[PDB]
Amino acid sequence: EAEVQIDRLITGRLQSLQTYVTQQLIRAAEIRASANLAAIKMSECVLGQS
Amino acid sequence: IIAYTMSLGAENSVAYSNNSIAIPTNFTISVTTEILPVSMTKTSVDCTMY
Amino acid sequence: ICGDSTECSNLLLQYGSFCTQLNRALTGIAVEQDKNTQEVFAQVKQIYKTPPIKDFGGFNFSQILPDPSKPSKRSFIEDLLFNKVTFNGLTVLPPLLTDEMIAQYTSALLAGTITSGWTFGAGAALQIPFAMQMAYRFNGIGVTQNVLYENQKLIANQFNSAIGKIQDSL
Amino acid sequence: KRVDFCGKGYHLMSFPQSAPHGVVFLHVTYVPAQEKNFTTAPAICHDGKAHFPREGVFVSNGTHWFVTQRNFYEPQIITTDNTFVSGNCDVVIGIVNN
Ligand SMILES: *[C@@H]1O[C@H](CO)[C@@H](O[C@@H]2O[C@H](CO)[C@@H](O)[C@H](O)[C@H]2NC(C)=O)[C@H](O)[C@H]1NC(C)=O
Ligand SMILES: *[C@@H]1O[C@H](CO)[C@@H](O[C@@H]2O[C@H](CO)[C@@H](O)[C@H](O)[C@H]2NC(C)=O)[C@H](O)[C@H]1NC(C)=O
Ligand SMILES: *[C@@H]1O[C@H](CO)[C@@H](O[C@@H]2O[C@H](CO)[C@@H](O)[C@H](O)[C@H]2NC(C)=O)[C@H](O)[C@H]1NC(C)=O
Ligand SMILES: *[C@@H]1O[C@H](CO)[C@@H](O[C@@H]2O[C@H](CO)[C@@H](O)[C@H](O)[C@H]2NC(C)=O)[C@H](O)[C@H]1NC(C)=O
Ligand SMILES: *[C@@H]1O[C@H](CO)[C@@H](O[C@@H]2O[C@H](CO)[C@@H](O)[C@H](O)[C@H]2NC(C)=O)[C@H](O)[C@H]1NC(C)=O
Ligand SMILES: *[C@@H]1O[C@H](CO)[C@@H](O)[C@H](O)[C@H]1NC(C)=O
Repeated sequence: EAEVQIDRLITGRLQSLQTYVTQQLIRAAEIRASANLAAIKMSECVLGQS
Repeated sequence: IIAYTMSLGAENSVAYSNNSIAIPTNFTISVTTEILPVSMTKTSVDCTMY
Repeated sequence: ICGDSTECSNLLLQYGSFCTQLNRALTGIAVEQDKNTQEVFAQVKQIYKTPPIKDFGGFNFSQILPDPSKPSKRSFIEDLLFNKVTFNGLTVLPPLLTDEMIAQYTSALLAGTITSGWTFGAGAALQIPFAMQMAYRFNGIGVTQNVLYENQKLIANQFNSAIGKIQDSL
Repeated sequence: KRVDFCGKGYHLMSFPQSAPHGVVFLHVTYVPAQEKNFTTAPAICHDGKAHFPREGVFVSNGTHWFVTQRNFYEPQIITTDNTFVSGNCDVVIGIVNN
């Protein structure tokens, strides 16, 4: 039954890790959108009059 | 194999004054590329068969 | 997951390649971050510097240009911004571009736009006295350039007061 | 007109081409070259009045003064038809007699 308990721990921690990764992916998408906006702003307002 | 410190680029000090300007006298025309994905392969996966 | 245990590792073996798949995404994220910073800041080909003597028609950029006194060579406003803001198998990797390099990019951009104008974003930087750059920038938004030359002192004082006010507010 | 949106330089036109799962643009841009050095001045006094250029900028090669378009060297004599007047030459910082 030690392997059964280990199995419980393993699946729980797997779920937690996968959730963490998915949240990271969503947040990365948000940050990338913001960075693209920043690059556009800095190429259109700093390097020339808008 | 060598390891070094990244070089941000060249180093020039533009000759600023208060009564001097620079005006171009010739031009060139450049053709450049830009590649953008617009689509990816449509794929279907059955539940029961898989 | 296993915390340095053998039997746990053997049990985890029969789950297939979950961990390769997981760790393949974090790498994409990190590469994405480095690309983000590079494409935001590395907009210039060269690195410009400002002349020692600074007579920009009365405008005063001392609060914005970097201060050689501090080791980081960051300007006063950047210093305020930096001051204000606040394992178990996890690792934090350092960013590729150190803060000093980022400051150097910002200084290059700002010196170029002070001296050249917009011309350094298209071809090679062309110097232009700062007053008759603001004249072009008024001419851009409709107001004739006569206004700037006839109200230079007031405009400069207003700009300096605004920059001091933003300094205090921050 | 927005800077660096398509092509690094001053935009002229673009051409599309297809690619297996995307598009490829060929941007045609104009880039200046072969700079030079000149002496400038924001306005010109004349009979007390202060002339400014309609479109262009004042330059000098050392002995004479000219008005040119900004993005391409092409000197022209300064006439009353390419300049306009506003006030007298007593408040501008940098007028030059001509
Ligand atoms: C502007 O640049 C062009 C391109 O370099 C110059 O044209 C060249 O002139 C040389 C000298 O006669 C030729 O050997 C090249 O073959 C020309 N290039 C092309 C693409 O034809 C042109 O002379 C320059 N303009 C001025 C006023 O100097
Ligand atoms: C630009 O503004 C700064 C203010 O930040 C001026 O620096 C002050 O200069 C006076 C005398 O020159 C000193 O008494 C102050 O202590 C300085 N302030 C600081 C915060 O150092 C600077 O002089 C201005 N530039 C010019 C050309 O006058
Ligand atoms: C500045 O440009 C002017 C305009 O061309 C030059 O004046 C002419 O110079 C040529 C050179 O042989 C003479 O043949 C002309 O007679 C001059 N014009 C007049 C109205 O006399 C002048 O030489 C140039 N100076 C410099 C230092 O470049
Ligand atoms: C451009 O900068 C020079 C830098 O010297 C200015 O020359 C000074 O002009 C004032 C008044 O005209 C004199 O009192 C100084 O003695 C001059 N400096 C020197 C070293 O002699 C010039 O006035 C500036 N011109 C413009 C249009 O900004
Ligand atoms: C432009 O010309 C005017 C008049 O021709 C000059 O104004 C005179 O300058 C002298 C010398 O400074 C003064 O003594 C006179 O009082 C000024 N006024 C008059 C009505 O003569 C002016 O100095 C010239 N500009 C330059 C830069 O020399
Ligand atoms: C203008 O003159 C300065 C000083 O002599 C020089 O450094 C600069 O390179 C010159 N401009 C050009 C375009 O060569």
